[PDB]
Amino acid sequence: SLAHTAAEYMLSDLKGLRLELPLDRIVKFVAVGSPLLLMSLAFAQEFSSGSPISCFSPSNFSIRQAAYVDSSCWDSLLHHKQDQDKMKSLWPHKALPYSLLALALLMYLPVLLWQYAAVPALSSDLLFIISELDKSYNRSIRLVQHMLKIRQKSSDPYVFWNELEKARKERYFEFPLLERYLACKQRSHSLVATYLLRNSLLLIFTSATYLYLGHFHLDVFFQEEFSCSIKTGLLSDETHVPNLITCRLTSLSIFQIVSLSSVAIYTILVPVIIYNLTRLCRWDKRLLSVYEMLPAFDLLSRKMLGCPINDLNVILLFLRANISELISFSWLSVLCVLKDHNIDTVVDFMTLLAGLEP
Amino acid sequence: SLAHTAAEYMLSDLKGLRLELPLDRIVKFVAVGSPLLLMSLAFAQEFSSGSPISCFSPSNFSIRQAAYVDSSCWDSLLHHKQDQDKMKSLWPHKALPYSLLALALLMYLPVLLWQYAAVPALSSDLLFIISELDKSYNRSIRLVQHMLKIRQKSSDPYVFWNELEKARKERYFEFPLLERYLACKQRSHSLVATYLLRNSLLLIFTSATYLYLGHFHLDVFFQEEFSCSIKTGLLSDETHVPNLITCRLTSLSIFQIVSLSSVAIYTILVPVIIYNLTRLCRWDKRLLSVYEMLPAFDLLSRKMLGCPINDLNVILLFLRANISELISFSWLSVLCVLKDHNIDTVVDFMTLLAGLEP
Amino acid sequence: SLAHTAAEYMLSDLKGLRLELPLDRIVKFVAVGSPLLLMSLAFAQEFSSGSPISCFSPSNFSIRQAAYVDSSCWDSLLHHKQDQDKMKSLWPHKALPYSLLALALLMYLPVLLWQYAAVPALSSDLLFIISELDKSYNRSIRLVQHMLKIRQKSSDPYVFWNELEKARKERYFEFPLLERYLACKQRSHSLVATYLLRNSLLLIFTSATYLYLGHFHLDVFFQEEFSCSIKTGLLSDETHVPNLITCRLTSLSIFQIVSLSSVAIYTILVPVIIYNLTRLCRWDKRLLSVYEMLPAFDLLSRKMLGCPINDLNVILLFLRANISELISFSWLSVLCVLKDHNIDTVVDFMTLLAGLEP
Amino acid sequence: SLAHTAAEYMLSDLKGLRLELPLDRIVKFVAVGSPLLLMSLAFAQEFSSGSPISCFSPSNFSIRQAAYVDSSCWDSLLHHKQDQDKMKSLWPHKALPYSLLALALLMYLPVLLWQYAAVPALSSDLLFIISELDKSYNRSIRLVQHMLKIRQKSSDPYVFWNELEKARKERYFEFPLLERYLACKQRSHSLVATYLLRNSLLLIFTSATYLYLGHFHLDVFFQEEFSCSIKTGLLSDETHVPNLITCRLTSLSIFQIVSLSSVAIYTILVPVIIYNLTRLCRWDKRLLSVYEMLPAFDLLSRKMLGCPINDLNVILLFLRANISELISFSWLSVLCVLKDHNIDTVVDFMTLLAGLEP
Amino acid sequence: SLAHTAAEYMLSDLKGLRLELPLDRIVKFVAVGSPLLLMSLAFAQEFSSGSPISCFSPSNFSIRQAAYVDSSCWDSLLHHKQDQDKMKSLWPHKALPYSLLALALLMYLPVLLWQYAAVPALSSDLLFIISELDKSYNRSIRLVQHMLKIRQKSSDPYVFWNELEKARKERYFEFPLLERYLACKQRSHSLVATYLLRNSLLLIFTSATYLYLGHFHLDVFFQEEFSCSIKTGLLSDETHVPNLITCRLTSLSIFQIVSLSSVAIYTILVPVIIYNLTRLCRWDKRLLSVYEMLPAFDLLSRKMLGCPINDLNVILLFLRANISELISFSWLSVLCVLKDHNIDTVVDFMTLLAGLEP
Repeated sequence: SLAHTAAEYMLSDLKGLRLELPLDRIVKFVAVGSPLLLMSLAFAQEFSSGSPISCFSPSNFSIRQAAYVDSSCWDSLLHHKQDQDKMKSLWPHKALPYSLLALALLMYLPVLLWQYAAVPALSSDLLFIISELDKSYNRSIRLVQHMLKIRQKSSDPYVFWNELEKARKERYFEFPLLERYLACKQRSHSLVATYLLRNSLLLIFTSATYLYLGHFHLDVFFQEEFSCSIKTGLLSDETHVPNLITCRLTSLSIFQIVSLSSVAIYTILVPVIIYNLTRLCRWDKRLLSVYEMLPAFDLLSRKMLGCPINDLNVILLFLRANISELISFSWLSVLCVLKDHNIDTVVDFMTLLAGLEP
Repeated sequence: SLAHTAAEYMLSDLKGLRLELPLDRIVKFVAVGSPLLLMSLAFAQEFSSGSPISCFSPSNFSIRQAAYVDSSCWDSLLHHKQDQDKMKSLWPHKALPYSLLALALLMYLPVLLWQYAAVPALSSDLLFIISELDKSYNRSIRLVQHMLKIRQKSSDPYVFWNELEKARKERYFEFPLLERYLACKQRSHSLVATYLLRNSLLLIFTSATYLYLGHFHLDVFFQEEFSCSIKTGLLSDETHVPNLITCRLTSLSIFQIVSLSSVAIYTILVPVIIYNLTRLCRWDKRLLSVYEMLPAFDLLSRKMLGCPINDLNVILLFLRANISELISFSWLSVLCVLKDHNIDTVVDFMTLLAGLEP
Repeated sequence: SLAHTAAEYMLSDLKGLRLELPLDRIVKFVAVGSPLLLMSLAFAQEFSSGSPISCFSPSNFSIRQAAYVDSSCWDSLLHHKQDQDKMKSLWPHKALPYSLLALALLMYLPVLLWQYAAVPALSSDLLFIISELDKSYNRSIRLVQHMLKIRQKSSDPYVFWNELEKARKERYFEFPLLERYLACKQRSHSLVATYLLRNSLLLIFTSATYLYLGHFHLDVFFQEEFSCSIKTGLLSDETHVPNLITCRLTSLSIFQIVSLSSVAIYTILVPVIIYNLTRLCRWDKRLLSVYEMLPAFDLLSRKMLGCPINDLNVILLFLRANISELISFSWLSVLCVLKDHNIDTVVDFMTLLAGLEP
Repeated sequence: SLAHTAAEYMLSDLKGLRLELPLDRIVKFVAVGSPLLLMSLAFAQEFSSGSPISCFSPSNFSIRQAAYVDSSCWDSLLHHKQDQDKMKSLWPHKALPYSLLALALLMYLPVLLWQYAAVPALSSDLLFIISELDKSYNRSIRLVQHMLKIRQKSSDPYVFWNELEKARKERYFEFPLLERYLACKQRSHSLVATYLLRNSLLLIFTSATYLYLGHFHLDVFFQEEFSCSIKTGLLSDETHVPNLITCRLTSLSIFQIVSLSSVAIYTILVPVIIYNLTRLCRWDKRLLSVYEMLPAFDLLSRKMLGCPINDLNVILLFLRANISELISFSWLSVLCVLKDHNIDTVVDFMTLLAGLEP
Repeated sequence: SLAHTAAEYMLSDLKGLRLELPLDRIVKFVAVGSPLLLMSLAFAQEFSSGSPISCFSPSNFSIRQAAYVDSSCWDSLLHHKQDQDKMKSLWPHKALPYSLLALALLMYLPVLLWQYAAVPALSSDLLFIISELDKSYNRSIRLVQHMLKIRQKSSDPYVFWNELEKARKERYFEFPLLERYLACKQRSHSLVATYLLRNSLLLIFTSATYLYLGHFHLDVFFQEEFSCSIKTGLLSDETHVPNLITCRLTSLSIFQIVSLSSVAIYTILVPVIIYNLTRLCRWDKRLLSVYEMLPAFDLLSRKMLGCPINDLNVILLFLRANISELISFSWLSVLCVLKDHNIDTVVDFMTLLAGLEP
């Protein structure tokens, strides 16, 4: 089947960066491979259909004449009802595999759009910001370790409340380039639009699938028998039956099961995309408490104001997923004992200096 | 068959950590691959079914008419019993492969939940704790070897009973960061809930399988013949039999064997998951005797009090499985001659110093 | 099928250079693999045709005589209409796979032409220009860093407005070979012609496909029945039917669907190639503002005059796609905070010196 | 067939240790792969069965009626003997492949039990003991080479009979940790039980196979013809034969040959497992003569007393198989010229010092 | 089919040298793989022939008798025309795949001849000449850089017109071995004959293909019906038809299409080989202007006189294709600004010294 090769080529799982969130990957997998799995199950493996149509031809007919009768009604699915002559067609039965392949191809467009229009710029931003952030370790322990060593040599105001301004507001404790980079990227609105487009396309395609199933299916759903006509052409001047009644659709059960599964999977999938869309509607301040003390990480939490729909929100969203790679997968994560500014001033008297690598 | 590919993709057997216990791996294997094996055996290989239904049509019928009769009763499995007209359906015979595939997919959900919601945090905790514990070797032999060297130079109270406090309660013999990490992690209850959910989902799915087999099977279990109707539509105005009696289900034996195997395997599997759940209901103190003397390992055995349902219990459970990697796969394991505090005070007069690497 | 192997061999995705733009790659993929996919779908997988023709032979005929009748009409598709004796042929039905393969082979010619007649010279140009451009980093920060260090030691005209000529017009700040290379290559018109030929060939082939579909198809499009003759030779002296009426074409639906898909895909593809052609009709000056200050990059923006149809335009087009490799994927890209010469004179007081690697 | 994949996955042939004896590997191979080979031969390759049942239906019957008769008797194997109405079933003919697969799966349980419950502890023991034993080379040639160098400088009692106590009972010639390890593991009885269970399970499964073949086979062994009934249901009110006599089992020869091969292979296999069990009933003292002189190897031969059913016996059994890896695959093995304590005292005057590496 | 394996084995695309020109590779590909592709298309994939002959046997005949009639006429293709008894044979229909395979094998002979009789000597010459030529870089910039450094220190005749003879005619500026090698190789005529043979063989084989198609085809081209005889032997004394008229050739369309494609492809291919032959009829002096100034490259352009049919012509032809490998893929190619000896004397005042690697 073409489903196996289609799943092999498309939907197949810099140099270290994570440019896709896990939930987006799960959504893409279950939205692209599901129609391929349905197509593979419906027209291969278990249910060897043989012919999808059976005909009750007269016993006078030969084998080849019966084959002609049953071969010319599969490609001309028309119920010649006696109710004038409203010849209802049953084309979805013939078109189902085409529709499944088309849906599988359609669901892959937002992935390509994201990969082509948003990955490179986001990768550049992530690389620059990570390279600037990894310099923040030896700037609070290799620079502010002469804070407690001096603390024991004096008492109160001029040893721990008048030195946090002469040292924090110092040249080696400042990141002027990164602050400007973040301020400029907060104004931008380019990469935030690709996210919204990528989610809205999936919503629109789900709506189109619902419309297709509700308009074309759900009408020929309990119909398994139709009467055709053979003498509608050059065979009209022949002595045989004008209505070859009772052609039976053999694969109606597969039709119904595929339709129901297609409805259920996308109904389950709908709220996840809405949650993904709403992820960008708020400023995430879960760990802002520990960020505002570190030198470089203070700028990340400083610029959380106004409308949260910006490029900075997307950059932060993709940065928290990469902040656990190998080097920030350290003291930063180990700083879980510092979440319990009066008490906060004295609580860090042990942890920061004891978190050193050696 | 799709069973081979499904087993190839799913259920297919950081950088050194063991994040899954062997019993969980065995349970997952025998709970996911068993329905796939049943599906592969039932509808391939040995028993080439051909058609799952046979019909005794009149000899007047042609070959194509007999094919029509036997093709229109497989998709319309309805026993037209004379007992009004309670047309009992035999749909499980047609739905069995669907059900097996659905069960195989359903049993894979807890694995994904564990891999997505609990693996990263547990990996971080394990990495930090292992890195902190590996420093405990050169802190009891490279720090307390001037304990027996001094012991021979003096006698009793001030050489082996008044020095175990000036040296044990010393700066280089203390781990203040790890103690706080463990104290804070004992309060947490986040990673303990994923374990319980992962086991309870398997229990619930087993219960659902029992309900499905007891309600839909076990009724059509000894029934192998049914009488159908063909003149229930456009063929009603025709001169042939109005009850095509004795349609025989050819694959009844496979049905029965698959049902019995499905019952037996999960009945055997049930108590293992309960044992896995109850593993977390107690404080495991098997080797606490040897832990309480080592500097860093004393903290692990100190915090064993109160309710055992914590994050510390899960972390300890996963730590004992990794404590035999390559470096703790040493003296710690070799300390099996120290399990036989009066006698304990003097028993270690040989082993600890003789366990040195050179 | 041959479609799978054809897609495997052709259309299968120095040492670092990008010699093909992403849009060209997408166009080539969707223009070459689409007929192969149509051929694979139409004559394999889902629709097992069997025989593409059915015949209603008399019941007196044997099985072998009926096979003879239906086999001698597939290779002699001629409608013996009674309207003199205008025997209309239906050869496109027989020729469709041949035509699809021919179209797939035809669409691959411009790719070969570009790969054989334009890749090596462009690669040489790109290598030389990139090697010359990578020397521009340590010529504005390692050469003009004694510009602000001197700026604080003096005031105005002779420290920042009379030194930008004694240093910019200096031997170490000049690239005389690269300027001559660019001036000579602006006059050339060789590699610019291959681009135009590569696009025009695709346009011409699309026009030919439209002509083929409009002349040969669209006439036999709703015709599914034709009456043939068998007694047109050595069988003329025999007692059987002189017009074997009602031969039916079984695969008419596949014919129609393939024709419609072929029309739609190329109609969608047409404007992209026109956009690619018009990309070369203008001087792209998006980032010329930041180019004119850097030493080596000033020459690239200086030579933007006159007719834009040159070799320099193509070289620049392929250079902007490679300017983000690993080393220019640096300060150059990070210089996004310098896009907001009065203000421009003083705005760069921070960024250029702060963009240093250490 | 599933036999090929089953043999590929299971039964498929630290970092240097040998944790399985060759005889155990041979037994496992010939006990697991033999039923798989029988299944592959019986139901594939050479003997293409087609249908395992043939029926002599009346000539009045149609093709489909004959197919119905022969299809409804394979799933209802019941001999309607006239001798009341003892309908003997012939279900083993239908169940043979299931039984072969079940036996192949059953024979794999002891392998899993050994791999899961005994391999890690034995690996730890072997690693520690090998690391301790590899230190014994430079302790009898690099420590007792000042024994013959001094021997030529003196005469008799105080040069070769009064120095073998001041040097053998010396600190550098003692292994106090390994002696305690061996003394403690001689008391243990944990890993010795897994060996016995692994062998007893194979014996029990062989007994079960014998019971199965003697009870269910050997009764339907020379029976190839049975008379069935079709009018035992909804077909009872029909005019045709009430006893469709002479259904013939086509594959009786394969049945007999498979049964005989299954009997013979396991009958041949039985004594090997008994020999493996009895291997642990004695203290192996084949090379104890040369062990008792080497410093570290003296402890291995010292602790051979009392009941031989211990953990030390299993450890020694697995140690002799690994004592020829690369480094003990040396002088130890080359010491075959020292097997011919009066003569023994003087015989080693050449070999030990001449066995040096340079 | 054997076509796939034949294309896999033959026609499948030192250590750096290019011993085949691109046009020769294209010609070989399109001349060898084209008959293989035609054979694959004609007798596989799309057009499943079944039987290439159909017979209109009398209805009295059985199925086996009709099979006998149609099986004994495929191997005895003889038209028993009534026009004496000129039994025309139609053997090309039966021989077409043999002929295609033979043509594919025949077209591969010149490739083998070139690979066996000309590749090694040409490789040796190319290696020696390239190794001698790569020494020419540090002999005009590392040897004649004291030409402009001295030029500024003097004026005219004895600084730039009397020093170009004392330095150019110097020992370190001479290549006496390479000149003798080229002078000797210009006299040789061995490797030039293999080129001519390789092209003439292809021309002769194309002529043979034309003769074969014009003599054996083109006569049985519109003939699709022939009358055979069966009573031409032991069946002559039987009561049935003496002329089994109207045997029909089913695959006539494939015959015609294959013949036309074979004609067209080789007609298109003919002029390319003539162009390849005429490539050696002239001295290529496109870049001789820049060659005559470089020390070692002067000898290459000096020896261009007399008849151009030599070994030197072939060596130069294969040398220009390799002159862009990695090291001559440098200044030599970059010297494109020096093509615009009065002006030539002064034009090189910039480029040669500025083309240095650092």
